[PDB]
Amino acid sequence: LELGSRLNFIVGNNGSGKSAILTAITIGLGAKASETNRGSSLKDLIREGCYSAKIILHLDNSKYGAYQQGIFGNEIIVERIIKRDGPASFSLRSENGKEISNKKKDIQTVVDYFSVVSNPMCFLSQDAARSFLTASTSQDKYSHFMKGTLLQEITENLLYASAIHDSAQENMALHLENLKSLKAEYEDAKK
Amino acid sequence: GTCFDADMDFRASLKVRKFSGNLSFIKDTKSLEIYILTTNDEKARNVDTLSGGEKSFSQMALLLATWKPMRSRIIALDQFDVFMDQVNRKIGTTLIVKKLKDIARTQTIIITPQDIGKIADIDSSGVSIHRMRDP
Amino acid sequence: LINDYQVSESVVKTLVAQLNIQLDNLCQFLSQERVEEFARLKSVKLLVETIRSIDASLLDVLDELRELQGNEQSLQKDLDFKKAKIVHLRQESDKLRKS
Amino acid sequence: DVDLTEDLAVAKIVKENPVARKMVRYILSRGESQNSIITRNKLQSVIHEAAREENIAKPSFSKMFMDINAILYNVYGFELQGLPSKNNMNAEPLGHRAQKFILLNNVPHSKNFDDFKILQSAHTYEELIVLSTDRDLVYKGVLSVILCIVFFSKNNILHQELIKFLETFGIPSDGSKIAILNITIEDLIKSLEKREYIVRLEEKSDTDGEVISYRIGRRTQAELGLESLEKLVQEIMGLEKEQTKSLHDDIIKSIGDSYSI
Amino acid sequence: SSFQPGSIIKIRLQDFVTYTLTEFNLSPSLNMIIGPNGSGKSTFVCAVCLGLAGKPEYIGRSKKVE
Amino acid sequence: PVTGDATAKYLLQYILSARGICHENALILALMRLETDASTLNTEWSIQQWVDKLNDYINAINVKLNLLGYKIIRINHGIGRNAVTLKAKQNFESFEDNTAIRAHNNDYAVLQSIVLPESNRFFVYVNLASTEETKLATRFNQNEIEFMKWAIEQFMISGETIVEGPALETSIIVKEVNRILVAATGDSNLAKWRKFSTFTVGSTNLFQFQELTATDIEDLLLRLCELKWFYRTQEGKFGIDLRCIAELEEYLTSMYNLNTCQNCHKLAIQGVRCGNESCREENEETGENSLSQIWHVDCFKHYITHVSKNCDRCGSSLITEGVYVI
Amino acid sequence: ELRELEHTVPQQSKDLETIKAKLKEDHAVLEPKLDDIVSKISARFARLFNNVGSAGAVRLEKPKDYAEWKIEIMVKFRDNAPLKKLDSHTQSGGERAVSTVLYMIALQEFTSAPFRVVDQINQGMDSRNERIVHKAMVENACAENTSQYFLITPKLLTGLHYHEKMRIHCVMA
Amino acid sequence: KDGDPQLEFKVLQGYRDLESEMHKGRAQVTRTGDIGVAMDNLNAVDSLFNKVIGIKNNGLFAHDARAMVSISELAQISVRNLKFDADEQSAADQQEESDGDIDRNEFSQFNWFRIGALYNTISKNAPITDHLMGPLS
Ligand SMILES: [Zn+2]
Repeated sequence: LELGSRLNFIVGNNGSGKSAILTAITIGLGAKASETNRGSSLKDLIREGCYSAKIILHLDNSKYGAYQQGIFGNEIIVERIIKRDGPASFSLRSENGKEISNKKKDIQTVVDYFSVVSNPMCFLSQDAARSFLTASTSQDKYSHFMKGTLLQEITENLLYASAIHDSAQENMALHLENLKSLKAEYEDAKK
Repeated sequence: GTCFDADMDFRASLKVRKFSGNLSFIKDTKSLEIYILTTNDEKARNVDTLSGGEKSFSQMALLLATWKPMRSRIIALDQFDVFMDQVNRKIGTTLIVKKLKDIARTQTIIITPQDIGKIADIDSSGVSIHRMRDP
Repeated sequence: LINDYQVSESVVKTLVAQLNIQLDNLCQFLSQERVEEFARLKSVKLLVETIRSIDASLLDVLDELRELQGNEQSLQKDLDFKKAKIVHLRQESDKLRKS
Repeated sequence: DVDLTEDLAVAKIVKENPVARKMVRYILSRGESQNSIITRNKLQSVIHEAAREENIAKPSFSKMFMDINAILYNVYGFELQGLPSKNNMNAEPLGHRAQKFILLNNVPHSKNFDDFKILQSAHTYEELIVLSTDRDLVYKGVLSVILCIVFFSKNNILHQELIKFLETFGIPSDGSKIAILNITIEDLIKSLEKREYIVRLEEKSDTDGEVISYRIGRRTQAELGLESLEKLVQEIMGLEKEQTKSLHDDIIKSIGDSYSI
Repeated sequence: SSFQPGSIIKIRLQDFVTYTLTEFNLSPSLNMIIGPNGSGKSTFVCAVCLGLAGKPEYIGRSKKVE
Repeated sequence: PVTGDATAKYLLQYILSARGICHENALILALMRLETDASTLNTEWSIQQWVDKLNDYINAINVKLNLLGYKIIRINHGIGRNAVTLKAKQNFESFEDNTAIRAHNNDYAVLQSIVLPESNRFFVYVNLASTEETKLATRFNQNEIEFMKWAIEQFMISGETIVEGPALETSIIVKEVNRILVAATGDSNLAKWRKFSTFTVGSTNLFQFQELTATDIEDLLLRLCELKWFYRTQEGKFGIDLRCIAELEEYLTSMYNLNTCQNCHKLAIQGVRCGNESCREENEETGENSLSQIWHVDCFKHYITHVSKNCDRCGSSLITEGVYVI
Repeated sequence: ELRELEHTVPQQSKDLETIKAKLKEDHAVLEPKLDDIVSKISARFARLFNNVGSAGAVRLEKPKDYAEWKIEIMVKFRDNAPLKKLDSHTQSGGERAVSTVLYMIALQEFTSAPFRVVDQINQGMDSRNERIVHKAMVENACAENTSQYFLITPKLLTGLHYHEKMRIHCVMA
Repeated sequence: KDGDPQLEFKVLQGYRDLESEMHKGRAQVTRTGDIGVAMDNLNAVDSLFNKVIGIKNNGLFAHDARAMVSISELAQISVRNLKFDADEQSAADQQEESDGDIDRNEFSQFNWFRIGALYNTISKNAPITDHLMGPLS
């Protein structure tokens, strides 16, 4: 695939798996079984009948916002060999192919340097896109938007912490009753 | 600020295409009514009063409006052409070539069946189309 | 026109209902897109609406069942609060008697 | 030669009784598929059926039961025990006088062997999954957990308290089919009831309706060896001989009147 | 009835989309109707639905009956 | 002895956790396990000596077993000592790796140090009787039996019909066939026949029985698999378990005129028969469809190592006139 | 306050028991009705599944409250792996479409609906599943009390085992 | 402190390591019941959030709340363990936990492995077996 500074406007006709191309690009960031459309075995992630699912991503840092240009090379070669068995091999090369890293955690570091899938608004599946654009009425539009704004998840963790604070209050009550009993014995032993 | 800027960007995109309105974001009912006053319409009626292609474009504009204030420098989109219109696809490509051309920060993984990236006006600076070898 | 007698659509809707026919209901009439929606419909809701396509008396029965469940939860929390209140009041009244 | 001669005479009595063989056949079939206790009535019933088919007059029931017990000891080192009646629980080996009957495994440990079994099953589970043996193993495991619960509950814990403790260990009280077992815990409970592992107590308090607690059922109780229980707990926490008698008495406390001792 | 309930008979369409006139002598037994569109088979379904108190939006090809 | 008696007890107990069927070598490991529990171990014995006393105990056992209408037989697994021991040392590797956490004793070191001599033998305590309590297995209802018997019949049919085509090298059976062929002849590129047969197919027809819901079906299958009555191929096919075999071995032998091995004269449902149809032709003196002569895999190996490479029923070029048997 | 509580408690308990009795009667009504519903629906649809020569079941789920109850599908063809649930996650759409076909067949089996119409749903389906749909129509002709059947297809395939009660059509457009 | 990607991601990283260390103190408390872990994790997360003050990415708030919930449970459990020097409730988890070797709240593999093994090793019920000859008819 040919890309660069310009975005990933994949012009993929029928038979190329345009949605499948999107899923492969997403799996370039470590999708799971329910977000890969390939199941337990990774053979179909590779070409059907192939083994070496090569994700090669030369990432040049000769522009604004360079990540370790003198360390990770001006270019960065993300090499994800997704295979039929075992964990997929990784190699984060420099411009000259010098493998600076061999894991996607440094990819995570680079992305956090760039913010460049977790948010539904970030990445939308075929089912998710269909629900957003056709199966979304005002209530469903609201749910889709709040999830994309994470506002749904925001309030989720909000009231989750609220619930654990209620738990904390219950602990306050019980442990304070225990403290009252202990201090009552304390004062009685004083007198 | 997100709701405000989302309504503003929705109105701006509709004006670029032609339109204006408000978002009834009823938290209690968890319902986002979208009452948009359009030239194609009469009053600030809901987007459900618009055409299917018009409703799809309105949803796309609202989604980009949602993207606008979010701290996301990466977005994706696929499998939308099946339940949309080619006019909407072309207008979206124009919106990308007029907005994402200067958005050198957000990585947009947008997937289209046709080679509309180079057929239509979506290539520009910042982030835009790049060659995908058709099968 | 029923037997070539001009009427509105309501009488024909009554006829369709009385003919055991539903050109709207997916259980009797749906499209491929409606088929896939069916393939994504809420199992709870989809089953319920199929039942409605068979029986809705039991549907309202279930609805009242859930409503009574909610009433039960409300009244149950009320009973718990009443029990705790009774016990606390008994203890406090003992204290008042002592005073 | 004690075993040889004894088994020889056993074989002789067999010449007087193939009935015992068929009996244990049914015994072990019923158990293996069911893990079951059997009633005195059922015993004598099948006995009379056999006596008719054998066309031989019925000998002593006590005779028969003792004979087969000895059989399956010399062949199996086990004891057939009958149970005292449930009426004796809420209001010399009786044998022929006892009512409910099962088989008991009469050997001590062979420590290294049980641990090596632990090891084999460790290979098993680690390979297993992100079953009927293992299915029942989980079934019994939850059982044992609950047993411990009741023991810290001094042979008395209500329904809902138990329910909470189940949630305490991540058990879905939602009513879903049990993971791996595809059933409801309620059905498990009804099993322990029929498998006499538990006691369900329902009392009509006029304020709160029927309140239900539970106690240890005599299947477990006869099952539950004291030292077995104790060293079991030691192995739960990987304990040395130091806290032996101290936790022994702590367990005595946890028991109380748990057993009709 | 002698036939199964709701047995359809020949349906006459007139001045419909392109069909100035046509009549289909239908079948009470079975209908393995195979063939793509081009004259409005989906439009034929819309005609059948709308002519029997059915909203055309069940499929959504054309809405206004007139 | 009482020591030996209780030994044999514990053996059978394992057998119950073995649910009635136990490996030769696994039994050996249990022996060493027991001798560590008994602390009576005398290091000076070759594995053979342990085997000796094992079998002495075995005989005492089966003496009483025969008293009981139940009995343990020792057989050799048809996939053969080598393939058996390959899969078993794949787990003896998982075993010694797991025991290194427990290898705090020289006994455990000796255990991991004793590389298991290759052996495919198992011992099985099996019914010898058919009477009321017998049918009173109480395992489950009647349909489950009848249908399972039907599936067994299906597998019998599958075994009888020879399928021609390339050998499934995915089957390790073929791999070891070729390995033996190379070991004996040294012909690294010897031509393989395309004639083969097996029973394992029919899982598709498990789902072709229509008298019960699919759920119950699957679940019963899971029982069996746990109960190791049938077995799952990684291709999804199912055969019937070796011990389960010995049971039905004798019954089916009666029911279907089942020819045994030629050297050990035991029925084997896997091995090598003659691909010459004249060897599988009916022996016209009997009028019975005479399935082609087939040895146990070890029996075939010994025969070819010592007797011939030609059939005896037909004499054919067993190098080319063979059939793989799965 | 205690007087108020003790006055309300008998009334509240009475209402709770009225509830409980109503719930019990509702169970005793629906649960057997739903039992027949699901049982015979699944029987018909799965017998058709086997007529296809394919693995597929539809299970009813009844958690503690009726609001939690539902219906699911669990199918299998790939013998290499055991059966699992059939949903809209990863399976082929044609399998789900055929499942819906059997769904409407069982609906005819149960509902008063005396005839069948299939409106070109087979769009995008492969050869195998469309042949399966055709054979489903055949079995519709193979059932008793021959009603009116309609199925709209764009094309037709070979190897169509036919019978007498059926009537093959051809939509021209 | 309003929008530095480095600050946000380092907060993420410190919090993830904090999660790992809190899982360690999870087992520590399960065996013992220490409150210092809870309080110190509270202080750590609060300090990091103080650094996040002015930074406004949702995920940080979500994960911080996760930390909050975990720490609150830590403190409550430690207090319960502090009040007196139950034990089975401690033990069964420990039994479950010690049957939790894993690499280092659903139901684990060797959880049930150990439990069933224990019962077998100890059951006074003798094991049982079955067969098919006779059901084979
Ligand atoms: Zn021959």
